[PDB]
Amino acid sequence: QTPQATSPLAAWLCYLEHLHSQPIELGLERVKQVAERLDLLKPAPKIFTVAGTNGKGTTCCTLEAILLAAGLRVGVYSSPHLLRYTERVRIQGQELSEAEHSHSFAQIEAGRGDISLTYFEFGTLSALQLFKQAKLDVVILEVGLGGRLDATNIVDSDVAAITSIALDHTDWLGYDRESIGREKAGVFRGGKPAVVGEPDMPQSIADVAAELGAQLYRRDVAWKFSQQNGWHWQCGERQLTGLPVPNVPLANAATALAVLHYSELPLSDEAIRQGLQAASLPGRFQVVSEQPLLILDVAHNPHAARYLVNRLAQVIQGKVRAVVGMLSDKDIAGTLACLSERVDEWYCAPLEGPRGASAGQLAEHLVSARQFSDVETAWRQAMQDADTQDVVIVCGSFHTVAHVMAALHL
Ligand SMILES: Nc1ncnc2c1ncn2[C@@H]1O[C@H](COP(=O)(O)OP(=O)(O)NP(=O)(O)O)[C@@H](O)[C@H]1O
Ligand SMILES: [Mn+2]
Repeated sequence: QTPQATSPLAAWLCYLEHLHSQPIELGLERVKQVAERLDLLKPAPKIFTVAGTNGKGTTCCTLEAILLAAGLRVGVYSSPHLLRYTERVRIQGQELSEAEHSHSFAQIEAGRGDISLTYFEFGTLSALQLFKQAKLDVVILEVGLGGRLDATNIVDSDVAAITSIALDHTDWLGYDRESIGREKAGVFRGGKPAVVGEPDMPQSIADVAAELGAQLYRRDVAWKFSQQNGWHWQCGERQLTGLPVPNVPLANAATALAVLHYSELPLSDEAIRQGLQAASLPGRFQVVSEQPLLILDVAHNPHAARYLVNRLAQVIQGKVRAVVGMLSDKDIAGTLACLSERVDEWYCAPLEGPRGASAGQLAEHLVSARQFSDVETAWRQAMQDADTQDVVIVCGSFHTVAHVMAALHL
């Protein structure tokens, strides 16, 4: 049966998960016609759309922090979530109530008529509706997957960004950097800045930009940055020097400053520095504890692992103990392989559900590793073992981090 405005959010989620979307027509037409019936295409006068393999969420949160510190009204749509669906929509930096979501979903359901929608299209229309009612200055949309045919690409953005390009998957057709970049570049718009924060950009992105007439601004061509004792960013003759080091990856803060620069939004020095000092996201190199250092990071492909490994380097005797759980879909071998550079002891756990790999399915790739019943036990063991100079890193998937967030109820 169909949920109502007054139904709990869990009943909506249960309903959207059970949609029979296998046969529905591929492409933006369905979701776009629904958005048009409900007038949801312009949720705020200023819209930024952020695509990429890794770094979308922390880029959007840097933009968010800076824009809030400037006194603007801001909404962020993000995905996926760790513990609660309500993570996906922030207004003024904060989550909304379950009831606001149930009411917004009810409007979407009324307005779609007999037009079918997937889970993510439904969720994206609902976020647009929540932002529209909220009288916002800026809306930042994180792309769900790819871009081109992502539900968020029904909105025309004022600036679009690609944070990075890397492989997040295994046995896959046409699955190369060029193909990947091409999909992501479909969020670009004719006459609008297209920010690419990927330093090794595939040509297909320039091809798509040139075809649309977007203005491409690439890292290491139009703008750049480096770490110093803050860090520095440049776009042509504009320089922002001695910046505070944020609790997000530097590359993504840089892409975020590029987005803001080309947006030509007027923003103060103080907003930028305050936003940067406030920016962070749970599960993204999140230090949960010291002596021993406990870090949660949702890294789940080789590109993130490598970043992670470089990060663990610059927080260094002392051993590195990894609590890992991953999904079967992912490049488990590349990821583990990359992490093995700096990981000393392995604690492998299983993830629930169909997609979720077995502890042995993980250990299969590791010279030696201990195996466990659940993520929480693996994690609690690693913490027992930790000397005060050690590092315990929880990683491999959103779900692995979520268990410890939720076992820690943080
Ligand atoms: N520019 C980057 N380069 C390499 N790794 C990155 C980069 N940005 C983020 N990461 C890594 O990817 C993880 C996810 O960062 P995030 O900013 O949440 O990415 P995202 O694209 O939203 N994908 P997801 O985390 O699944 O929502 C981080 O914990 C890091 O492990
Ligand atoms: Mn994300």
